[PDB]
Amino acid sequence: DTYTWKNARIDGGGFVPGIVFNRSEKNLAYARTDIGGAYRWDQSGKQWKPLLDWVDWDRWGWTGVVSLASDTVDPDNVYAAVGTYTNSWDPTDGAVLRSSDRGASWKAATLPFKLGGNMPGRGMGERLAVDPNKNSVLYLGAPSGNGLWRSTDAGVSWSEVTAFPNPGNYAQDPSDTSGYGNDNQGIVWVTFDERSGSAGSATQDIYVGVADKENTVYRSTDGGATWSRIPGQPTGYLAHKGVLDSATGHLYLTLSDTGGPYDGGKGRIWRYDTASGAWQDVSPVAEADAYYGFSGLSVDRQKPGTLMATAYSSWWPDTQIFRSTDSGATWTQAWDYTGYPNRSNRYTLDVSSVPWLSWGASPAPPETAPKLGWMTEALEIDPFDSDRMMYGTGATVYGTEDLTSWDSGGTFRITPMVKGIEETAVNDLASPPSGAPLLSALGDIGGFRHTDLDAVPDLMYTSPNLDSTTSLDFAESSPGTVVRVGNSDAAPHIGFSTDNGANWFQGSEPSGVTGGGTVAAAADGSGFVWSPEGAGVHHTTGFGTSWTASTGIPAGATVESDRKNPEKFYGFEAGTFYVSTDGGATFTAEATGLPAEGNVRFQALPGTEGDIWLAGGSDTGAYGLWRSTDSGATFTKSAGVEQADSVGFGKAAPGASYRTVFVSAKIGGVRGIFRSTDAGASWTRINDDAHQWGWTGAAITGDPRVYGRVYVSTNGRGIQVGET
Ligand SMILES: [Ca+2]
Ligand SMILES: [Ca+2]
Repeated sequence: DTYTWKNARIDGGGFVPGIVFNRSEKNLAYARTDIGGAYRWDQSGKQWKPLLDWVDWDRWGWTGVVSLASDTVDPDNVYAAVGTYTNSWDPTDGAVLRSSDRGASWKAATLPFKLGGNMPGRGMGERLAVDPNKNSVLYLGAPSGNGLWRSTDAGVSWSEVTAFPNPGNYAQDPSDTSGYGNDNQGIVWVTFDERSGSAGSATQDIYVGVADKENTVYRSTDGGATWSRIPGQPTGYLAHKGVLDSATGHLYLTLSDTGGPYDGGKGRIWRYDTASGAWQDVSPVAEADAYYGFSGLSVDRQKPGTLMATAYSSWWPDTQIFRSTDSGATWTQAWDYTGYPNRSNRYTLDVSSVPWLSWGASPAPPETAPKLGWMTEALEIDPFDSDRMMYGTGATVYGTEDLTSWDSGGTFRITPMVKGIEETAVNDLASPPSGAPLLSALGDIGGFRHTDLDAVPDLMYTSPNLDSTTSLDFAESSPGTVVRVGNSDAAPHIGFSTDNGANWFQGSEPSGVTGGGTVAAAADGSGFVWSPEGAGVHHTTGFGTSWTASTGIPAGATVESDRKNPEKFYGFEAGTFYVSTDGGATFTAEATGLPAEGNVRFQALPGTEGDIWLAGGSDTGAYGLWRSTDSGATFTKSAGVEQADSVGFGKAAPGASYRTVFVSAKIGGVRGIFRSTDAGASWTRINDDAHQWGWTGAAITGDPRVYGRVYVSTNGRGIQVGET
C-alpha cells in the first residue's frame, strides 16, 4: 500500500525540559524534548503534534532540542536549536532550524560546533532568543567554550559575539573522560527587556545567563555591542533561568548549585531591580533549609507581581512548587507538612488518563503515588490565562486549568497534559501469535503489555518493576510464557510471566549482574538462556529458580532462541555466530566473518528451524543483511542491501510462500524502513521522508496476525506502528 504511521499509545514517558507559550497569540505553544524532537500544542484536541519526525538516520543528532523560541512579533515563526551530544557520541554539528509556518516545514542553518540537547544542563534556558522588537535579530548561547552567538538575518546565518566576555566554565562531572559530563555548559539563557526597544529597532537591554558560579549573569544596555557582569549579583550558584516582570521592572533568577537537570542540592531566588540596580533575596526558604536547586521560573504576564518557581531537584518526598503574588516578598507552596509525616496539598492530582504514572507504588506518607513530579525545570503560566499552567517532569507534562484557586485558598486540579508527546526510547519489541498484539521493552518506564495499540496501558511491568527493559522474549509455541530482563539499582533483573505478560514473578539470578543484557525463551517455554551485563551466559530449566553457566560462548554475547526447536539457542559476539543444541548448556562457534564491530540484531524465523536473518555492522566496517538456513553454520550476505540494522518478521502476504520480512536499512542509496514479501529477493520502502525518526536501529518486528503491520523502534519517539 501506501502506509500510515501512528504511535502505540503511551502518552509521554520522557523528560520535557522546556515549554514555550507565544507572548502575542493566545493558545500558541510548543514543547522541546532532549531526544525526541519538538511539539506544537493543539488546543482543540488538548494534545501535542510532533514537528521533527523528518529528521533522518544520518542526522539523528538533530532530534535533541536544547532550545526553542516562538516569535512574539510574527507568531508564524518558530526556531529550534538542535544537536544531542558535544562529544564523540553525536557525529554531527548542531544547527538552528527555522520555520515560518509554525513547524510544518523547516530550513537548517548548520553551526560549526555541536549542541547538547541530551547533555547535562539541558533544563536551563531558553538560550535561543528572538529580539521582541526587531525580530531579524536572534541570540544563541553555546557550549564547550563557543560563547555567545548571534544572527542578524532571521536565523539564516550565525557568528560569534566576540565582545561577550565569558564563555562559561562550569562542568557537571569534571572527572568524566567520556565527554558526557565534563563539558563546559557555556551560555545557558538569553532574555530581552522589550521595553528597551521599539518596532523595527533593536532591543537595547539584553540579559544573559552564564554557567559560571562567580559570574552567572551579564547584560548589555547598548543592543549587544558591549557587555558587563551585573554588579551585586549573587555568587556560588548557576542561574537556571532569568525572567523579567516588565510591569514591575524586576528580573528574577532561579539559582542552583548545579546545572541540572538531575542534581541540585542548594538554591536561592534573587531579584534585580532593572531601574535602580538593587538586588534582593526573594527565596521561598532560607539557604540552610534549601536542599535542592530552584528552576521552573514563570511570571504571570496578565498579573504583575505574580510568579512561580520550582524545587526542580527535590527528589523526596516530592518536587515542590512555589507561588508569590507580591514579587517574591512572600510565598506559599503546593504542599506542606502538617505535623510530619502528615501532609496537606493545595491540589488534587488525577492521572486516570495516564494511569501508569502511579508507578505501581504504594508509599507511606508523606510520599504520594503518583508524585507531584520530579526534574521540574520547566514550569509555565499561560500568558493569556492566569488559570492555566503547565510543567514538565522526567516522565510527563502536567497542567491545571483552575490555577487561581490557589490564591482563593481552595484546591486546584492537576492532570496530565501530555497526549501526543511520545518520547520513549525502545529497546525491544515482540508481537506474539496469540494474546496481546505487542509487548514493548523501554527505557525509564520499563515497558508494557499493549492490549490496545490506541489506548494507554494501565501499568508498566511490575514484580519486578525494572527501570528499563533491555530484552524480552516469548515461547513461540506457548506465548503465554514471557521473559524480560533489564536494569535496576537492585536485583532482581529478570521477570517471568505465564499469562502473556499480564502478571509477573521474579527469577533468581547469578551473582554479579549489573544490567539486563539479552534473554531468550525456549520454543516450548521449558527453559531460558540469559546473557546479562556483568556476568557470563547462563541457562535454566524452569523459570530461573537456579542458573548454570553456559560453556563455549563469550560473556556479553547477544542471545536468541530458535522458534521451532526448543533445545536450540543462538549467540553472536564480535563477528562469530554460536549455536547450542542442548538448551543453552553448551555452545559451539559456527559462522565467522560477520561484522566484528558495530551493532548486530538477529532473529530466527517463526515456523522454520535454523532459518536466521542477521542485520548489522557499522559505517566504518562490514555492514549489511545476512541469512542462514543451516542453523548458523553458514551465512550469505544479501546483494540487495547495503546496510541493515534491525530485522524482523510478520504474517505472509496473500499467496506468498514466505513470511514478510521488515528491516531498518539502507537499500539502493536510501535509508528507511523496508518490506520484502519474496524472502529478500526484492524490497519496498514503507516509510517516507516525513516519517523517519532518526535512529531506528534497536528493534523491528512484523505482526504474525496482521499482514503488512510493522512495529518500529525509535530513540525518543516511542513505538511507531505502520499499517497498510
Ligand atoms: Ca566525578
Ligand atoms: Ca527479544
